[PDB]
Amino acid sequence: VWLANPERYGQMQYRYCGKSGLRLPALSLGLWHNFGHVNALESQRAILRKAFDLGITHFDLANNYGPPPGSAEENFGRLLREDFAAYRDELIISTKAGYDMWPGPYGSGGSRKYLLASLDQSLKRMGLEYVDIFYSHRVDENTPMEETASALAHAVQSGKALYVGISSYSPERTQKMVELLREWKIPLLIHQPSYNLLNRWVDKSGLLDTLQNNGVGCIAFTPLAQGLLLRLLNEMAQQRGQSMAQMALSWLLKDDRVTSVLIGASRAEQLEENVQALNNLTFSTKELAQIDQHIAD
Amino acid sequence: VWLANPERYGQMQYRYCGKSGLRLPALSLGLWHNFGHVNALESQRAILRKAFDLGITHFDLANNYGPPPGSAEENFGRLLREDFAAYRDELIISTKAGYDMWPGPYGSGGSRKYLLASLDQSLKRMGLEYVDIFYSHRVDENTPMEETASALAHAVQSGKALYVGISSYSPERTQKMVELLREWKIPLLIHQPSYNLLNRWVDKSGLLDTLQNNGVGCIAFTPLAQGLLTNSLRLLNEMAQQRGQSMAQMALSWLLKDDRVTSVLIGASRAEQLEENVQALNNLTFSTKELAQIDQHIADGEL
Amino acid sequence: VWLANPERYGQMQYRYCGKSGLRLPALSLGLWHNFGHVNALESQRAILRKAFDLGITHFDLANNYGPPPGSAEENFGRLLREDFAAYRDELIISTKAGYDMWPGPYGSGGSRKYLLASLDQSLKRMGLEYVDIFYSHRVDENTPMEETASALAHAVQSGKALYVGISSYSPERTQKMVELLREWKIPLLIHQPSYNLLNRWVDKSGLLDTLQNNGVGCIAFTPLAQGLLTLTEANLNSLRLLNEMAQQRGQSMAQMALSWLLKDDRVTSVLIGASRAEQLEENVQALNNLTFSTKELAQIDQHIADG
Amino acid sequence: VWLANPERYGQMQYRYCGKSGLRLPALSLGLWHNFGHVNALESQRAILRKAFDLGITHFDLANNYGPPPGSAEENFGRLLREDFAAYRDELIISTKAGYDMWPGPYGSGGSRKYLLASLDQSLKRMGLEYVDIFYSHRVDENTPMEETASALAHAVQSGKALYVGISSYSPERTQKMVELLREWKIPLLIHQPSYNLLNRWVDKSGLLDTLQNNGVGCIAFTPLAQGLLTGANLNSLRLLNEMAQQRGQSMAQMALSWLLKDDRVTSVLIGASRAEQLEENVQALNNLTFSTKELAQIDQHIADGELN
Amino acid sequence: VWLANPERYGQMQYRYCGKSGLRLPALSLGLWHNFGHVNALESQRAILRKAFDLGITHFDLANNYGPPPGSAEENFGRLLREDFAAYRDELIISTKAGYDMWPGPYGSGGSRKYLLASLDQSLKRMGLEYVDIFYSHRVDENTPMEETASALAHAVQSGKALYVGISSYSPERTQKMVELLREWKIPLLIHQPSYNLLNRWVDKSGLLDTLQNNGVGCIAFTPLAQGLLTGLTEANLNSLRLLNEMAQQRGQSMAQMALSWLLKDDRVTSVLIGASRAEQLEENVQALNNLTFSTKELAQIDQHIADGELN
Amino acid sequence: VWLANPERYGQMQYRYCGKSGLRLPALSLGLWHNFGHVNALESQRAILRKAFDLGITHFDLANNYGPPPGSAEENFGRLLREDFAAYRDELIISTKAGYDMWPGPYGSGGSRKYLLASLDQSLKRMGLEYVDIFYSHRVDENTPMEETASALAHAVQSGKALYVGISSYSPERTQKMVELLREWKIPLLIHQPSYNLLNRWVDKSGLLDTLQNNGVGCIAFTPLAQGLLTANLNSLRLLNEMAQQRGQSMAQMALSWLLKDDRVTSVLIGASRAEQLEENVQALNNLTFSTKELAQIDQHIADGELN
Repeated sequence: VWLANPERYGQMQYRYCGKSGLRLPALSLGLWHNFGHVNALESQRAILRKAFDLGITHFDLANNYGPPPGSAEENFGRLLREDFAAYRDELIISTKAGYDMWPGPYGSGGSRKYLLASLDQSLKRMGLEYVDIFYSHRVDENTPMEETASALAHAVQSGKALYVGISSYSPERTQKMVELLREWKIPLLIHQPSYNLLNRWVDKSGLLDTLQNNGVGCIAFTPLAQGLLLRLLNEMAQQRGQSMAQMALSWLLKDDRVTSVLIGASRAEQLEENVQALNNLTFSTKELAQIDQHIAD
Repeated sequence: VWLANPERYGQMQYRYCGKSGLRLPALSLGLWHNFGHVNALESQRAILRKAFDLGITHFDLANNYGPPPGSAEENFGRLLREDFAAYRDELIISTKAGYDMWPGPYGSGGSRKYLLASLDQSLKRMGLEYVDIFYSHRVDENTPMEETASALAHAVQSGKALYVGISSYSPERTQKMVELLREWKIPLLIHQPSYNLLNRWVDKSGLLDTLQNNGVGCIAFTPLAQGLLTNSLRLLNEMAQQRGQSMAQMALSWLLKDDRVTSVLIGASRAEQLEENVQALNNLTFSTKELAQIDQHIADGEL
Repeated sequence: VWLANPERYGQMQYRYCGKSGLRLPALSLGLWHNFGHVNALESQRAILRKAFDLGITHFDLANNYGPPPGSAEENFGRLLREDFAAYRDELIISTKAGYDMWPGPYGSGGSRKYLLASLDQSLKRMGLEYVDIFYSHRVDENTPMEETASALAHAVQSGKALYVGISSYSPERTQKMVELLREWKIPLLIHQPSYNLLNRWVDKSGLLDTLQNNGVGCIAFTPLAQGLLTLTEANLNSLRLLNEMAQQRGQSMAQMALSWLLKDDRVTSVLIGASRAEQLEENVQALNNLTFSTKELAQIDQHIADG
Repeated sequence: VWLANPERYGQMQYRYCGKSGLRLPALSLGLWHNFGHVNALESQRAILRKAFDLGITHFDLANNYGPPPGSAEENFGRLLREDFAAYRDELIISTKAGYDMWPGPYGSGGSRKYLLASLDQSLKRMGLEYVDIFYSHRVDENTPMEETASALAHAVQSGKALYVGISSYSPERTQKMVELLREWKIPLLIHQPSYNLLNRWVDKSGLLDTLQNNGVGCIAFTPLAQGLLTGANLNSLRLLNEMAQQRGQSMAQMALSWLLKDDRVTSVLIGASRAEQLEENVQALNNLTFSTKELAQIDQHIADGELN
Repeated sequence: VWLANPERYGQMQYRYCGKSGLRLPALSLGLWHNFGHVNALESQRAILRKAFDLGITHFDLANNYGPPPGSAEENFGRLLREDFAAYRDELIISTKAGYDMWPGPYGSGGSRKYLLASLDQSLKRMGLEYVDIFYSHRVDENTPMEETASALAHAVQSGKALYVGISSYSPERTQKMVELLREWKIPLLIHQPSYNLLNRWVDKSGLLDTLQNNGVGCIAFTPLAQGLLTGLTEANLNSLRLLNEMAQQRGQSMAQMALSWLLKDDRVTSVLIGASRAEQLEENVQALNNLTFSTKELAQIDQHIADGELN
Repeated sequence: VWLANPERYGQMQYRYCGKSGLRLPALSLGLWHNFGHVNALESQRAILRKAFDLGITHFDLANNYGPPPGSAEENFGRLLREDFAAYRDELIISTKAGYDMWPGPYGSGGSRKYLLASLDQSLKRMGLEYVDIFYSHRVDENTPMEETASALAHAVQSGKALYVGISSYSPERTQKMVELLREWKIPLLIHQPSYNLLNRWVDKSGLLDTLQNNGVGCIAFTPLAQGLLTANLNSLRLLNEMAQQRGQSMAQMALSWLLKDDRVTSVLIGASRAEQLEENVQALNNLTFSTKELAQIDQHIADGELN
């Protein structure tokens, strides 16, 4: 029997996701790695408990997370049922479908067959009635976006997803998806792109403006560039009373354009450091220019 | 085994809720207080039985009613299943989500998350398939109304709420909510404002006109100003006495004086308190003189 | 174990219900009487089996049928489950809500509360997932039609009713209800008015035109004027003359009265009742002679006028 | 316990079904024959296993398939549950309602009563929550298309069909059905017409243009003309068989290849009474190209032998 | 919603059933007739409500009661569920298997097949988890008693019957049934013989002593001789008239005397009355107002039965 | 919907199974062959309907019947649910465990593991709460009989089998099994040995006396010697002539012979199509054999070395 920390909501900053009423924590936990059947459940248990104790109320999954595929969802579902029975309504749980999950022509992409069948498998694996957010995980150029949007819409209407999002869509396709979902009176909630100090396709392409103009939120995937977050950038971090990682997360969160950043963990202690990034979210024009200069150099 | 009074529909006055075909009793029972786990179930049982025996067919709950939060809904659900199995379809049951219910950022406000997760908790706690009326309990300035209205719409479409209402919304926001719900072919049924002799924001702001112009009903919350309507207060009590009424009765009769108010929400800690409040129906007429003197005493006492 | 007559679909005439694809039998069985807890179940059983054996595939109920109220539905549900498990998809089952069913302000009328709660009770009493036709049983002047039409719509969308109908609505209200149901992309299927030789409000008011112009079907309630078509001396004299006309046509009074309603494509079906199985055979023979001459029609009207 | 061939997706060609994202195998298995209670379940089992092992992911049923009616669905449901529990989401399963299924006025046609009741019976017989494609099996002149389309729409909304199709509708009726289904924000997925070398109403009537212009797919029913395209009239059939041989194909293979010659046909519906028949038909994919000359000579032999 | 009369337990006499702790009402309602699908449910409803309002807590069914067979149980199950939800644990419900119920060689008799399949059908029809009493309805000479007794035992062990009884078994077979049931640690609760003023095989055969000696109860079936003991050779008619006069001298109707006679001593646990309408029950319960008979009376009753050849 | 022949109980003879109250039909249908997944369900359906129409109320299965193993039980279960929902309680259904069913050391023999798990599989395959008779299908010399008897006992107590039997047990083991079951207050119901005109081990070994003395029934397996009873040739010809003199086919005489006295409760016939049943049940028309006839049958078997 497990009692969550009563102060869990005291430090975490929460941000409204676009124009919606849903507040995500500034740091969200992704289950991309470390939650498969190759990892011991006890490590996983400790991570989830700690995350929630730090006020991280958002846990981001996908059908194919593991390895093997589906195992993150299964393990999460088990821990949910053992430790979080009394807390599910305090959690925002996402899953996704779009990458290779199972073999053959219905196990990948953006068809209504794949998306609705996969959502059903995801719900079964996790032991849920609905996910809070269901995503199309990537663009499928061979499925009309009408079909994808309409599958997402069915997910909402049937009560299997409270809200929907998209991941790794260009600005043009994001804009079309906003429009198609509006034909069903569904606002696109959120976009999940890969975005970090070293990879600014999001700024450069104008995706952040498309998101803001449509009131869609943004949650940054691989905010630490998969480990890379040179010596000079670390010195700048130290001058701010931050580790490199903390500065990198603080940088994404410096302004209201990013809703949240997706961190990962293989053990509980790694989470504490990352949430401290909230202690210092301000950057001077000078600092920003010097950061850009070191990256260019 | 409990048999409800067969004359229960003989004395209560029922009023159409706005333009709708749903008739609320002129007095409705709110479970704001006295239905928590801090109160004995047997007292609670007597109150519900009596309420229904007097023709009060409407019972108004909210997720956070208790204490502790949710307990009113749990206790109501238990009494419903023991004493009202055969009578549920004679009852109008409401609940609501908007105030602090559970901790964290999804436990409060007007988001689709909170409202739909709360309606599910409420339905479970009460052992119901659906509520007759589901409310947004208050304005959330940080949630777009589109999201709130659309959560309410989902509740109706999925068969979890027969009708929907709002509580403590300004005339402007009420008007927008009527419009947004109309986009889903759902008429807003009812508005629940706090309204009593001492608190007329409802008249002054023009909310009653907005309601009437949109065919939305109105049910007064805290019609007795939380006890105050049980020097200027003494004078008002004297006016009540001249009418053959307690202060409480006059205060209820005043809200019901005209067709603008659909119902008033009374509470009770014991059965006998209900009979007195329903007598307010015996004298619902006020002269222009009486109304002017009531207002004058409120001015003079700075109430 | 009970095996329906394999020739059951060989004689009955079926008519498309307005512009819809649903065919009703020209005679349907109403459970208004004789199916309550005051009547023996075995008599009930024999009636239903016989009705279906004659090709009558439509059974028309209402929440308050009995007595006591609900009992027709309960009994029907029981007989459905014992004798008709394999035949339910060959039946059209209707129920209704609108008259006094249970006490208090939610037990009557046309509110969403009453209609949806009552459909649920009806489905539970009858042991069904859905009825084929759900009706608003009468006009409620105090409920906006928007609310009633929208309850009917919910019934269809939620899978509790395949189709919807109304009963005893004026031509104007019928027309509005068609329009409101069209806002939900639902066509009104059928109207059930009281209509027989002696009661032509339906013709006179222009309800039949409204129905035809909107492609809504029509099913005649009390087609035998509650017995009269089976009181002063002038009344009795005219009834005797009508009976003689029936005889000249090789028909009983009842048969002529049913044939008359069915003489043209304006009436989809007529609602017969029965307290015993043998009463059904005679009524379905009405189909043998559905033609009336201009002269015959004029003489019928004349005897009704004279009496 | 049965493990499907791991190379099953290596040889089969899949085609996008109209403008949709759903890819059907170029060859699909129809259960029109050989899956009734008159046929032994073991033969049936072998056929389904082999079909899937060859990459045929689409199995096409209808309420009345058997004999007796409903039995193909029952038998398929039983095999699905024994051999395909782990594979259902790799399958596209269709059924249909429109021909005579059960007696009386609700057991046939295009009414909402018939279609929704029949879909429920089909789902129960097959042990499924939903079919991937639900069809109206043919035109009913006496039911307004609004009613039919709206039943199909309910099927999708209620989660009993992922997609919907029609079978043996004229171009005009197909076009109207596309429009009516679009009022519910449902795109028509697919049209199933009877089409083969000897029966070209599809080409002649312009149905193929209607389909393409609306992004609807096409799956050819009776692609082998119920045997005639397998090994005066007889003289022309012999000459067509010789053309097949010159292409390194059996008659059957050429007949299937011909339907698949261009991107207009999404799939062809083959049948089988035993497993070995399937292998030959999928080899049709080895040669899908026809010259203008070849096409003209095929047509000529058909004209000369009056094979229309 | 239906509230049973709160005074229902004030007037009825209850008697311990043999040596057991189960008290049956002196008058029990049998559903042999008037509870079939050939009778209106509303009449049935009124009878049950009234019966219980009079303190009659025991309702005696059989698989084949109707007509048609099974319909009493079905109708009873419906009324139980509508009007007696809150009261089931205040009722003793019996059913039975032994006469022709369904066709073929398993639909009759005393075999384990028939009895256990029938009990399951009876429970399903009535919507019950268990009956309070399950009976073998009659002797089957072709089934060994070991088999019948063991089926009854299974019924108890499996929780489908609280207690078991037999109907219309001779004293010898009753005695063997007591012994066989004792091998399973089950006491035979009750015996249901046909017994009334005109049919005394029970007394004559010594069944009542076998019952008493084994602590088994006794409930009389057809206590009114199917109408004869209420309102044919001359001798018959004359004697029946004289018996009616004796009833009148006691301030009783014939029916009441007939019931009072069976209940005259502690040997008979209960008598099984029937009813086609609610008012018939009240009169029968008044029998309890006069249960005493003098030796002289008993002799004069016997004499009139002898003189009128009423056996 | 299928209505069984109402005269089904008019011709069949039923016999009490030993000292028990259970009456088996004189001919029972074994599902050893023709009910596997290799056979068409429609043929199977016809056979079961016809059997029951002829008053054959007993259907004898085993876990391994098919092929493939289990399929007879699955097919039977499906036909039971479609055509016999109303008739289950008019049927006696047996299954068995003892031969090779599934691989490994728990898939064969007489252990408690194998027997109880198999009964659970058989019940699941057939869609039943219980079988009427559960058999140990053969002797297992390596399981103590105490274990086997106790598994059978558990089957009865837990309500999964109404009665129990054994198949192909010697008289001495049969006797021990009667004793072991008696320790649980369970009477052995029935023994199923192979027995026919050509194979009399049952008589010779004294099994029929052991059965009778313990009140256990007997049901003959392979009563037609797997076809042979439909030098050697010369004797078979003479036996056929004797059959003809009796107005019987060879098969009929062979079945009539087994049934000639009260020693045999029933015989197990099989069918690949419905018409084969009618002939076999006619064997009941002539169940009497003179001493002379019996002596001549024995003589022809001796002369032809048909043992």
